[PDB]
Amino acid sequence: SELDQLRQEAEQLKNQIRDARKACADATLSQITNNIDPVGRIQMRTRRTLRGHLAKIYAMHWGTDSRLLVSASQDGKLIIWDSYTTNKVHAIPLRSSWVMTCAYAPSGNYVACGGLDNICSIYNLKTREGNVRVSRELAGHTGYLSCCRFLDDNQIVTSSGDTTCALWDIETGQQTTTFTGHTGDVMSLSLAPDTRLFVSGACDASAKLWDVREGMCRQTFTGHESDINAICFFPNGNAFATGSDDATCRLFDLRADQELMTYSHDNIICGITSVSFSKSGRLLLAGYDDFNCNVWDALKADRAGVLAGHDNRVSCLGVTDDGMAVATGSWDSFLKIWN
Amino acid sequence: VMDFLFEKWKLYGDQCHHNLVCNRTFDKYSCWPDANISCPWYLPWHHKVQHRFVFKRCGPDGQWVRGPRGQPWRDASQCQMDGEEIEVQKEVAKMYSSFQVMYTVGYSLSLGALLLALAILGGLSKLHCTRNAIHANLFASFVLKASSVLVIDGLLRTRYSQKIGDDLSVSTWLSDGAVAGCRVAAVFMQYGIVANYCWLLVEGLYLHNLLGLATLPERSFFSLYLGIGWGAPMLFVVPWAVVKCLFENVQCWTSNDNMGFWWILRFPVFLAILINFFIFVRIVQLLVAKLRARQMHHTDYKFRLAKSTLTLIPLLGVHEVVFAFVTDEHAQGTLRSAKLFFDLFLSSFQGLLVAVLYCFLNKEVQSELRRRWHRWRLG
Amino acid sequence: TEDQRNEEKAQREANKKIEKQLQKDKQVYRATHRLLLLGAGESGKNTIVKIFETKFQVDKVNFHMFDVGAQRDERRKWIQCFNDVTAIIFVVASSSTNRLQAALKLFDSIWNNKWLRDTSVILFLNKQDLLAEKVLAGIEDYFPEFARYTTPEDATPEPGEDPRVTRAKYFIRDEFLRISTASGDGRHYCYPHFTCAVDTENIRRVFNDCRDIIQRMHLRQYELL
Amino acid sequence: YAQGTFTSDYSILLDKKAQAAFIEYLLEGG
Amino acid sequence: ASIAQARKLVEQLKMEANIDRIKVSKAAADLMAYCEAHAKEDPLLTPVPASENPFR
Amino acid sequence: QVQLQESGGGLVQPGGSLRLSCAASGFTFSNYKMNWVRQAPGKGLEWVSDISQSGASISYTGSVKGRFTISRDNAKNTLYLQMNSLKPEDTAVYYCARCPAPFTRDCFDVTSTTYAYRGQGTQVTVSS
Repeated sequence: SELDQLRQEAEQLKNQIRDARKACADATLSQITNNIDPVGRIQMRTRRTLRGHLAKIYAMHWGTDSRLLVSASQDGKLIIWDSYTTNKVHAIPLRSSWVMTCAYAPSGNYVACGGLDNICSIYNLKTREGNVRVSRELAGHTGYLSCCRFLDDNQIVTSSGDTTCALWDIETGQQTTTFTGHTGDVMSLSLAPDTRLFVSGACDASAKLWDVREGMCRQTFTGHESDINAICFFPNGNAFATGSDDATCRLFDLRADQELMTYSHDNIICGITSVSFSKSGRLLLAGYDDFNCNVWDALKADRAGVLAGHDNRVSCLGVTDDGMAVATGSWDSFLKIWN
Repeated sequence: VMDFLFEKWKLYGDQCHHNLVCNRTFDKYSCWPDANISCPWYLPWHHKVQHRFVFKRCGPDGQWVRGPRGQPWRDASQCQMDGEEIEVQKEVAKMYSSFQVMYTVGYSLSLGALLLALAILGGLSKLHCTRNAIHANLFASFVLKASSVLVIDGLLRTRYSQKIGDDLSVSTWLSDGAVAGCRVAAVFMQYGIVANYCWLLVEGLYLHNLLGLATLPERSFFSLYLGIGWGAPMLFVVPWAVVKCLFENVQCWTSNDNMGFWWILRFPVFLAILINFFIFVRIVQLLVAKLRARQMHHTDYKFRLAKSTLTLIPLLGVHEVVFAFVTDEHAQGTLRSAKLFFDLFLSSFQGLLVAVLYCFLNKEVQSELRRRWHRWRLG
Repeated sequence: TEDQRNEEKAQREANKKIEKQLQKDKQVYRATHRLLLLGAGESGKNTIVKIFETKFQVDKVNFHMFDVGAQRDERRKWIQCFNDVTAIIFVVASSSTNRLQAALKLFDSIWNNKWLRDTSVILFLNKQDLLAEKVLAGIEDYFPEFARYTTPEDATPEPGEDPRVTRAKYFIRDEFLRISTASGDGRHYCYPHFTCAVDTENIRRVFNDCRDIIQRMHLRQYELL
Repeated sequence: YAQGTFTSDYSILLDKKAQAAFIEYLLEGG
Repeated sequence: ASIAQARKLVEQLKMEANIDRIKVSKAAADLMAYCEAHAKEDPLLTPVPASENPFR
Repeated sequence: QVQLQESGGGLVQPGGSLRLSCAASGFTFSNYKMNWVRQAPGKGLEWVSDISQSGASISYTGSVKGRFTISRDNAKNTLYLQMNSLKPEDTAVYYCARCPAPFTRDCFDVTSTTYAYRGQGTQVTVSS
């Protein structure tokens, strides 16, 4: 008689957290931001369109210089663009055609990708031979790679479909830390601005906050009904937003340890594929399966605009580090830069 | 043949002057020595009035007869053209004008539909699509022939609606310069007809090649189709224009006198229809085979879809086999006012239902328009 | 200005070289058939091929079959990657914790999925020899409607087997065709085959069904179907 | 041949109406 | 062994329940304060002139 | 927090009747298709029945068709499985499973790899 008592004890701790979270709930974010000036309609235009991918685009990432971006397409290609001039700097081929994520190093010297091969491949862009060649292949995940984000030129965190996140050492190719605790496939991750914590969104309709150094889960954020597809960090690092398959986005605060706001509309029934904030943290942009992206007033939960130029499912979406542009990829194999 | 009549009259004027009661005077019609004169030989119907005579007399010395209105000669009754031939030609003239109005509406309606269809095709997602790139060039061939037919018919009406009131007025009407604009539009009309059947063939060849492959066509090959659609007609129009300029340089190059030179324009047209009927039968055989497959278990509604999917007739342009059941040689007689009216009806309206069936009733175009309609209705 | 003259000249030349390669391997991408080999369990899946990739060629047409290896049984997420494949080869062990209903439920999810509504399925029903042995020795209890099913008129006699096997194996084929026809039609199709673990001529059947899929797609674009 | 034959027949017809009118000018009017 | 997963879940839930949670009103005020302190530096809220804009 | 708790079960004689209730919370009940799955001892998860969002579409596994009936009430957020003539082959743990996404006809939910939106399970045992 140990299984029965463990479940009862867990619920005693479970509702205690609910009471603690309910006790801290004084006023909603809507009430505090009820008398603030609304953003108003946001008009964004497709300044540039990047074409050259043979098949659907599954991921894209911006460079820290806010000019170069890498994009992954499931035709087996990883193209690096010069957004200003719409010129392909690189177009590297991948061993596996099923690539589900890509990352760009903060230094800009390395690029990463992964997918159904359960492998993260690091590519050296500044090779002395003049050509881009794969420098490392990180193996050890027992499920497909969903997301990867560089911390340095030597470390990277990867989420996988085996319900596990991992911290890697690229020089040795060994998994330094393993982050376990999720029940379903981990679909996304987001590093904090200080890169000492990160959040992961899984298919168990929950998110978790991890400590990179220690390697244990700090907090767990529930509130979504279905699988969480996208997650992003608020610019100051004290909050984050998540998008899910139940056609809603939610904002969670780490200190309050509770959901703050919900970004849903009755006319929206499709899931959210991508989520990103703006330079100030006032606009929350979310890509949808209904082929268009929605801009959300993050403080008032009022849809302030729509980005509609894609003919298929909007898979990826990111905002530059200076906030000057927004790039959206989609299953129609086209990227678009919006200003 | 009008040039021959003018030259024959010129010879008659020189003939009487060279040879040259009451004195001898040459009028515009005939001349008499200083009645009992046969009909002049410059008349195009001189054979029927070969034995006829012109009856002008003088008698007394007063003028010629009575100088009724403008000093005419009267008579001209035995040499007058037969009324039956005039009456039937007037009826034929009325019928052609009714047909000309009938296809002017068809070409104008087609021109409006095709230009609207080009904008929709060239203004949505499906742009590189070789299917719509073949269609867009096909639509431009219907626009190229509808315009060229309207231009040449407008030039023909203006040219023959003039009036002659001076001796030199006829001379400048038959000279070059007043017809050079018409002859350019005649060459542009023949190119549009041939280039329309060369793009009707590209539609067949592209679709016949698509359905014979086991996979996608690797490369679009959309440079050979432009050579066939736009360059192949020049292989036949240019030899036609030079032969027409050398051997049949009479008036505007619209009448067909030698049918041998006419066959070098309808050879790429007969060839295109002959090939596209083989392709039409091959595609219909494929459609029946897929419809009768046990996959979707057609139950008596296979006939409805097989009958509806014969909107391939306007695309391949194979409707011309039934109407042209006889070679144009000696194909004249009782088969008029119903065969000609229907043949002009189908050709002039073919551009309309090509744009309707492949750019307005298309599911992909309608879905794109609905998506673009809801996007706009957001403020 | 001089520095930007050569940098733009060099950058435009690098893009030009890349687009030359991108058109060269676009031809290979379009001319290659990509297939997903999927099985609800063991089902003798590794008999059609005979871990993640296998290339073969029929009549100078390249096929690209992708078996699923170390992935978990939670297919709801990584199966969206295969919405643009030519066809999904679905392999079923017809001689079946009632693994036959599990294959029926999995086929129902694939057929009705939002992103897999344009993707055709090639259905291979394996274990034909094992199905014949079981019915002769004794699926009657698992499917109570079995003792109400008559062998269809348009059924191959298959000389060398008693009609009991033919009635049983055609009943299972009609279970998948019930799902295949009670849902979206015209966009995607099901091709059931009675494969067996004796001959590897199923490669010809995949070629024929892939040609049929492409032809139906071309006719569908021209509104001829 | 829908348009090629009709334009030839319409052009011959117009020509004969031009010849007819030419003789009419020769008789009266001019 | 479902006990090991159940025991690990209970042990992990202890750490999450022992944290210090600030008031939601305090947490919601800082996000509002941060957004208004960076509104000028956001090119998407306040568009920059076309001269100082590399995409236009 | 998506929570599904099953109520009912126990030991019944063969040929008896039993009713199972699945209390749902943490999500909008009306937007999802609900299922019933069971796991007999020594075997894996087996799909038993499912009901659509409205309740118009209903399916059963052939082993229980004609005996079990499934119903949903979109007011109490509950799911029911009325079981009649319980033969000793029905001795299993019955789980209440929910399809992963709303407004969908697909459902990938029989996995033993810790499917998330599934209940704890009530053990239904039949013996003579």
